[PDB]
Amino acid sequence: TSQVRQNYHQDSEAAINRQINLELYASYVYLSMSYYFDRDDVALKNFAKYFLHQSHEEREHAEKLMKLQNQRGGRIFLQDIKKPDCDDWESGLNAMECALHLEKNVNQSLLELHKLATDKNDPHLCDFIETHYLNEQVKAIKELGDHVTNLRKMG
Amino acid sequence: TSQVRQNYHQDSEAAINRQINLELYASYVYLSMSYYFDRDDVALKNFAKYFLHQSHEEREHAEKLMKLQNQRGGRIFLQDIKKPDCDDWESGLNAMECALHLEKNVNQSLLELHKLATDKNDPHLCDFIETHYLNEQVKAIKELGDHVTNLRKMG
Amino acid sequence: TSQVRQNYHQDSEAAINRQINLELYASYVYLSMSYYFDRDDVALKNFAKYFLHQSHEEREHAEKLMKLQNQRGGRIFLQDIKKPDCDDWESGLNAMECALHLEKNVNQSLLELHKLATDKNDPHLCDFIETHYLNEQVKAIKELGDHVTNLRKMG
Amino acid sequence: TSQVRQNYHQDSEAAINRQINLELYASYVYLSMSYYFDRDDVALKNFAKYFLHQSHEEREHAEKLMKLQNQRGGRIFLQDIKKPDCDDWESGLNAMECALHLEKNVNQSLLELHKLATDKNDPHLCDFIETHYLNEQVKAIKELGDHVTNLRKMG
Amino acid sequence: TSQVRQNYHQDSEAAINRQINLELYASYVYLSMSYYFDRDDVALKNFAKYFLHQSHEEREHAEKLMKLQNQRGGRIFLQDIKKPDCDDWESGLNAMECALHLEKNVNQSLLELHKLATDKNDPHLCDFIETHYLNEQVKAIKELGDHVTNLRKMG
Amino acid sequence: TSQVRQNYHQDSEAAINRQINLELYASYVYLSMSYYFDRDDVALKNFAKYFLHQSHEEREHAEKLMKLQNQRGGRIFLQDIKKPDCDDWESGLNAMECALHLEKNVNQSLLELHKLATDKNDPHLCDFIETHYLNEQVKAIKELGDHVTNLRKMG
Repeated sequence: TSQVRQNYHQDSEAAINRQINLELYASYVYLSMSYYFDRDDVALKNFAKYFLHQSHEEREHAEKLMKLQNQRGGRIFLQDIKKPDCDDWESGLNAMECALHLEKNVNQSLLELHKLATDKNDPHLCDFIETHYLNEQVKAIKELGDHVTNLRKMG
Repeated sequence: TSQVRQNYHQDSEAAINRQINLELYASYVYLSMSYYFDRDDVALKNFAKYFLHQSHEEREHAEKLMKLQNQRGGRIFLQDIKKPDCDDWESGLNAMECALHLEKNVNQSLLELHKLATDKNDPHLCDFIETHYLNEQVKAIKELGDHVTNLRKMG
Repeated sequence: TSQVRQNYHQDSEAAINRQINLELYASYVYLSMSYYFDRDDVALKNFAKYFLHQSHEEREHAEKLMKLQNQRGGRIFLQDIKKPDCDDWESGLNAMECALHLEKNVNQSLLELHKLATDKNDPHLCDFIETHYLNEQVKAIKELGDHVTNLRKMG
Repeated sequence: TSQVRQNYHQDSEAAINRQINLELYASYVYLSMSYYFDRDDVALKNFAKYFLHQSHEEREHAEKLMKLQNQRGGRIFLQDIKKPDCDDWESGLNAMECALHLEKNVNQSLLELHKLATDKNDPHLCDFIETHYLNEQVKAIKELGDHVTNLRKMG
Repeated sequence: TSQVRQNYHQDSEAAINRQINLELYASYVYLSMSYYFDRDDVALKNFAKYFLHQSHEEREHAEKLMKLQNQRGGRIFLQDIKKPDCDDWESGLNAMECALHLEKNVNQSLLELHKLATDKNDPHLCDFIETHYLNEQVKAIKELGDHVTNLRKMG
Repeated sequence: TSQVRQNYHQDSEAAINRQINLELYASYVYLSMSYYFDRDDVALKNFAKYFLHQSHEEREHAEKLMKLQNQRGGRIFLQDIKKPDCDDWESGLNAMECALHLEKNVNQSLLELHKLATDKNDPHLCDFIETHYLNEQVKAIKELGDHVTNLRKMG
């Protein structure tokens, strides 16, 4: 048992490891999109530059959950990172609409992690999710949702 | 159903609309006070300048709840704004003491809105009230409460 | 009777109160439009930013008529502010065309207020409307009228 | 009853006074350590300068709970501050390891105060502990814990 | 016996420890006054800011006697710090008049400590009290004495 | 067939995809080391900061081979990224010595890719490996090799 470990439960530890894998899988899906629009027969460089910055910010989210794991006295266990589902995309609208399906699966998983910390009476872990994760998932879904609107009215 | 709507309940939506009406009613009560002290037979211009800034800050609170309504996928419904209860005030003490009765009705209504979000398991809506609304209602009541003290000493 | 009251008629006083209510109703119609274009399925942020500045300038017009009421020795009487007529708008053209119908009702009401001050021989009240209100209603109608033209060409 | 007192319970008031005494006892334990390493036969001035800054920061924590007591309408009751348990320390490792035992007793007591505010439905008092106290009890224990590691490696 | 200890008597050592306790008791009496005037029904913030700076300067006096104890080869022994005598004060005059009774008990105790060092032929300890302590007790009593005068002529 | 594709062979294409997977596997091994030295019972923060910068530079190597794939008219195919072999490390010497075993497997694989481009007569692909990859693998192995020497002298 670690010397810094206090009010920290084995079930909350295992669920922080599943969230680290899910942020590393999303950083590697935005990387596959950024080099689709970089091709010669696609050639949209405003989308290629947009998803490359989304890939660098999803890695900073994972490193922030790894720093918390050590800071509370837990042990990190890393797993494989699966390849994305889709090799090539139809258009720039089909990519924004699947990037929206992804952010809603990441937000959904942060909500059961908050319901787990509340049931185990872990005040520090609840305030870390609210202060950091939950507020940008609402700003990101709102920003992707109104790109999907503008790209449908251009056909 | 909106494309950005997730973990958002119809009862929490209707209660954000009642709080928007209550912030717009308070911005219009502080406006009626600012032009009472601007009269010729009252002529207190430190109170006229004080309540005019309180009227501009109460609308920024309402516009912040309107931006949240759209950001979570809800629909805003606006109602009438009633006229205040009092046309003219006795003195500068009677105005500070009714401005204190008002801030305690606004704070009371934010507390049942927090108890509603907690019962519906809405982590994002709880942290938005705590981070923004509840801390400024405690600082405002404490500041109005010790003006009422200094104005009683002066008769 | 006030000590500053001179050449000021009871009928001109009551008509300045009806113009204050009509400027506060228009500031709250431009506020309802600004948060229509802020939705997820509308998502036009050049119109959302345009009507939010029109809402802040319509309240400075009302505060300027409240300062005149006190400065001439009259008493302000505030009424209810009714909800707008339309909850949601068809498009960005239908909003510019109703914002034009509104500015022509505000301009029409300033013309009966000028004909009243002229019949009561009130030189100061006539020059206050000409110098402030009437010149900005002609520039605003001319600017809204040629947005309606450009938005019809684009279909 | 105070004029600013709202949604504030007698049991939550008494527990804020016990936390003020516990922060003032810890500021006076770090003061006794800072002048142990300042002796002639000890003479470690990097430890003397380290614990003197920890003593000044523990008093700012107590003054922040005294300002909250007045701001919510409660009354402060001060008690005696006991002398520390240990007059002199064996080495610099024995002092870091007892300073770690202390921070875990301060953190443990903040967790029972959060469970009390949650049972009494006091949203403002919960967010004040999370935003201020709970996050640097975790940063402080993590920083003291890895000094204890480096000082064991050096014998 | 310390290696730096010279011309230093056991009776002069014990009396420097009683003066350290008396400076720490006075720093904690000025802290209780600073949060009396911070209440809602008292609300004098020029007195609250005045006694908070007097509390920070009384601790610097105690840390200066702790540095001297080590520098001459003596050993510090810390005791309990008793709670003040008075929980709440009548007015701002009753607080200035008790703060004057306190400074005259601190000054009286420095005079018996100077008579002890002179009887034991300790030149360094006499010049440390004269250069530091005795001149500031005469300036402080003179400054508190003429606040008590101005607050009586205001009733 | 792409419109930009010239003097580019299907065997050289498949071997650039295997090198992209091998750079992404190495960026994720240096990430697992950086959070080993960040633990509470390890607590070496000069090694934690060293391997975190090695993880960011291995990702820039992979993005540079992805940009070349598109620029020559090839198609990127991404695979899974395996978990590293070792969960925790014995010491700081055992980590430097395995980081050296890794750089020699990356350098070995770049040499078979240069022998393939030379056999297929692809001048552009040979000069891209020499100018970018091969010179940094010799500087990195030389720098890791003389850390392993200094860490053995210290036991």
